[PDB]
Amino acid sequence: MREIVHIQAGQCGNQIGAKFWEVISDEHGIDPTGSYHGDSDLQLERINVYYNEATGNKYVPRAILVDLEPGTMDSVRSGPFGQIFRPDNFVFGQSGAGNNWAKGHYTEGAELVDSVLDVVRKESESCDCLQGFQLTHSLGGGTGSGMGTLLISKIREEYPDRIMNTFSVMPSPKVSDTVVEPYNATLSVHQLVENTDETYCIDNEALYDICFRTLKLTTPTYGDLNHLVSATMSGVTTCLRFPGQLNADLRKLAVNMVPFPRLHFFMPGFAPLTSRGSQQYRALTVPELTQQMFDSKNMMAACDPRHGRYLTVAAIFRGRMSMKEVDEQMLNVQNKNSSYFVEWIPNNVKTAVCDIPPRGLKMSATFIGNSTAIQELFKRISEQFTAMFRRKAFLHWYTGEGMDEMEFTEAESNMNDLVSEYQQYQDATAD
Amino acid sequence: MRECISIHVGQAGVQIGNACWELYCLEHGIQPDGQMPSDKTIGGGDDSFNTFFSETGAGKHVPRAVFVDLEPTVIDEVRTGTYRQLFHPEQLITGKEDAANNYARGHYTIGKEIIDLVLDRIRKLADQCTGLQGFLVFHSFGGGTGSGFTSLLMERLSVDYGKKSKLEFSIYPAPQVSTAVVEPYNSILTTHTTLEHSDCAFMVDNEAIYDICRRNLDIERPTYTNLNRLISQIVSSITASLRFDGALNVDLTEFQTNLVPYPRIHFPLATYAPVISAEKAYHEQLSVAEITNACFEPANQMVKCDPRHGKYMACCLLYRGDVVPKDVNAAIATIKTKRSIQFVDWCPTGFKVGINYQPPTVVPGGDLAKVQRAVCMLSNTTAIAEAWARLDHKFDLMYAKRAFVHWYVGEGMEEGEFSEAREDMAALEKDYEEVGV
Amino acid sequence: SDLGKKLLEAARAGQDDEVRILMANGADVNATDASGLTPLHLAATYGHLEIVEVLLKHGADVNAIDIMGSTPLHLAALIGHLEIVEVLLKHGADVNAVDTWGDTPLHLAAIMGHLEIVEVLLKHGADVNAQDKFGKTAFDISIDNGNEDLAEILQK
Ligand SMILES: Nc1nc2c(ncn2[C@@H]2O[C@H](COP(=O)(O)OP(=O)(O)OP(=O)(O)O)[C@@H](O)[C@H]2O)c(=O)[nH]1
Ligand SMILES: Nc1nc2c(ncn2[C@@H]2O[C@H](COP(=O)(O)OP(=O)(O)O)[C@@H](O)[C@H]2O)c(=O)[nH]1
Ligand SMILES: [Mg+2]
Repeated sequence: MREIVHIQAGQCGNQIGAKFWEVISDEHGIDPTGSYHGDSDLQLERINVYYNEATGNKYVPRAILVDLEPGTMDSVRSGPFGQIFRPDNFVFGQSGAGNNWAKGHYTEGAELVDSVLDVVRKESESCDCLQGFQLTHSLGGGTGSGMGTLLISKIREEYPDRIMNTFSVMPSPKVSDTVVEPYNATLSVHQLVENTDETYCIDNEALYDICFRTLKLTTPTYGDLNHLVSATMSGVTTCLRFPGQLNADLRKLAVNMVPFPRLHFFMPGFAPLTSRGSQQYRALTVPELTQQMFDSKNMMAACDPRHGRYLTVAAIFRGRMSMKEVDEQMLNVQNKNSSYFVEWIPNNVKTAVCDIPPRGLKMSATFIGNSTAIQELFKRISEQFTAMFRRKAFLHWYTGEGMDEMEFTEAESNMNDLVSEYQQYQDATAD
Repeated sequence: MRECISIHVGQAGVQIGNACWELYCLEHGIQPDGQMPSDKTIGGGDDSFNTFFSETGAGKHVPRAVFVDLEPTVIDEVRTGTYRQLFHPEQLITGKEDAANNYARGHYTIGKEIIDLVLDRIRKLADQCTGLQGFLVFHSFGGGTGSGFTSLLMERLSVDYGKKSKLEFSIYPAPQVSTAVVEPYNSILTTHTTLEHSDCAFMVDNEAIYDICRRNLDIERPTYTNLNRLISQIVSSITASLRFDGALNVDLTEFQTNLVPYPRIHFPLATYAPVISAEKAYHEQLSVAEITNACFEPANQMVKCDPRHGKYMACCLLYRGDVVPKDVNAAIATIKTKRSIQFVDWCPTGFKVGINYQPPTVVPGGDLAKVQRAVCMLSNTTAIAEAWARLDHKFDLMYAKRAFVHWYVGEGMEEGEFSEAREDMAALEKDYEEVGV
Repeated sequence: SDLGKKLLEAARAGQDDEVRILMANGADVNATDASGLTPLHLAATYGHLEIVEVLLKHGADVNAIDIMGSTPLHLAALIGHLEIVEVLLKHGADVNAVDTWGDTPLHLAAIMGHLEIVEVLLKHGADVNAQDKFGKTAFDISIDNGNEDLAEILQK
């Protein structure tokens, strides 16, 4: 289990995907040139997981860039690390998706889907032992959502033995451009339930509320939100990119955090919260990080862990700190708060330590929770979907592209079936 | 020669294996490149250390050892470590994709891509043996390789070597160091499918070793290297009789005779004393009486349980160093004047004794002090059913909701195997209840 | 030559000039499609403000309901067309009209997070104790899904 193939689809997918490379690249000492100018060789021991080696002592991300709108490849190539992606791995159309899931899933995205698969096959046949795939996308748009779910399904059919893992941004009125997003997200969630092994729910509602109320940014920008997404994505993948034992590869993490196949939607969090460049702070200590890590205000999914029960939890501390300093605290959380961890999964909170901290901070902690409180996120989406669907608003947009009205009622029933499954295990007892 | 082949499976098995063979090499005066200047024989021989070491014409002593993992990370360290030149390079066998803490992957899907190669390599070792006794197998309970592949290997070794003995050293999981929540499942699954293929199995509770490292060696955060070294000195005490002249447990057959009255209840408890920190190099001698009495204090046990609340079926004392037999006999004499050690009706309520007068070896760079005398007590008591019960209770809680079961049925296993494995473990628990009045 | 169906679709599509022509030839301004929607319903759904306004100056029933009980204000408040919300209110839209799911315009504006439309509706006397047929008020909706911005606007 060595190589990971990263894919980014749509404007949100490619934007947050780019921020991911800019950040992990600097932790790994790779410059915009692919030349490694780092300061230690733990940055190299496991760099094959996300980078290919290009024979001139250069490093190339194992990344595929996809979007039906050509506008945003102009975008990414412009970025700080714009010119280190393989030009041949830019698969872009000219007609966009128009924020329409059906267009991305069925018509314009389906015309481009196997051009994308060709590049995935090229990447995968060069891997010694491919672990699986990592997709970054939005669920509220048309390309990231529609085509992204199509790509998941067809990648699944071609690589049934590998792990599929997604970083899915959920729509929110606080940040939204259109009212059709509950349609696109509800149609997307249906395919994520069936065809993904792990999904990180990065809720734009939570990202906005964090910037708006805790970091006191009057008008959050997309770049403000992505600063939080970049740090989360960097934290949750620390154990994949650095020598470790717990959660060391994509399948080992999945085996530990997913007790039931469909309940694989995680609620990520991260401490401390900084704003872009204002990060200089007092220090923070181990007891504080532990409690901020488990704090609702620190999650990037707009749900209260206190309103449900943890099925599994993964914690990643970063930086030079006392570890059993850490092991006293995270065992204290569990016994004082015994009622919020299910009794029928013993030892369901695992702790990892990585001595390499992120840029700008000497100590950090990342939270990965599989909580039954995640129902709140899907119930929020289900209510908006139903509100629109009951008045059948703008369904002509979807039917006109070759989709059926009963796929909407089916999506509605599958989201609600997911909701019911969580509440079933939230009330269950060891007995 | 009456050879013994050691097989190490999974990370825990491999890394414990490399600790042991390091220790063996020091006890037998073998150098990191295989050379032993203290050996008169030209390029071979029939000494007792030849049961564990083959000999080549250049005077190179080669472990009769196999290292197997389904990913290369750990075994790659053996290939490049201090003892890179000691082992048969073809006996270091790896895949590329591990079992992801999934018994079903280790025993059914991933494990069976490499099982036939593993057996052909063991055959090769067995074909260099004058009179192969059997195998010592190291593995963890909670790893997908440690549980699944190990169980698959034991089933195959039974078919191709029906005559030979098989001994287990199994790492019993502990939350302190546990990497996965499904370790209780894997523990039950392998125990069930392995029970009928193993003649005797020594469980090593990682929590017990963890506590000893903290309490006796004053180590804040025990590392695997810390636990391994301590474990490999307990393992050495148990295999010393096979590699040295002695009168107790001289071959694998005798392990069964002395420790296992009935085939199913074959998990002896090991207790080891003294464990003294290397910072106390000027500690005063502990007598035969004191280290013998320390073998009945729960703190020094390898598996957490209460022998005083159980009943003994067998007890063997393996002393090392400056140990006068008459002092041993008098130490036992007072031990049998303690009413809390009950024996079953149907067995001789005495203690078998062996003494190896070499002073115990400890690794340079370890955390243990050098001692003049040490003892490893191997006792088959019914108290060890408490350890199975702890695992069974965890198994029951998760399997009640079928948590994580899909991972297993998706990798070649039938769901019915859970319940039958748990029924076999329920039958084992009542096996212990029936033996213990 | 019935112009009702073509007035409906011109209003849906935002064809402001065709809207004026068709009314000039006697097109039924309160024509209904199969579901009971009127041109004003469809202009309000799709954000066609000037077609909303013109229909209101030529006899459109601002409080017409389709078979599901939806009024133009419902859909404008659901889709988030603030200017159209206020035009409809100045022409006497029933701010507390109830559809067949028990929803009022405030409920729909609350679900979809149209906070400015929430405030406009409140200033025009939206009933904060109006329950949907699950017994939920607009405030219950903001508590249940943790919308702190919406909850603060509703307690004022
Ligand atoms: N004493 C000791 N225990 C270990 C060591 N390494 C791992 N363990 C324990 O063994 C269990 C995990 O199983 P592993 O051996 O690591 O897994 P594996 O056998 O390689 O099989 P895979 O799941 O495919 O990797 C846990 O209980 C760990 O605490 C070690 O070096 N020494
Ligand atoms: N966090 C974040 N969300 C985004 C970004 N760009 C678009 N979105 C969100 O994604 C949705 C729009 O989907 P989009 O990616 O633009 O359409 P697509 O190109 O078809 O995938 C809305 O919910 C937006 O809030 C971004 O840069 N960051
Ligand atoms: Mg392993």
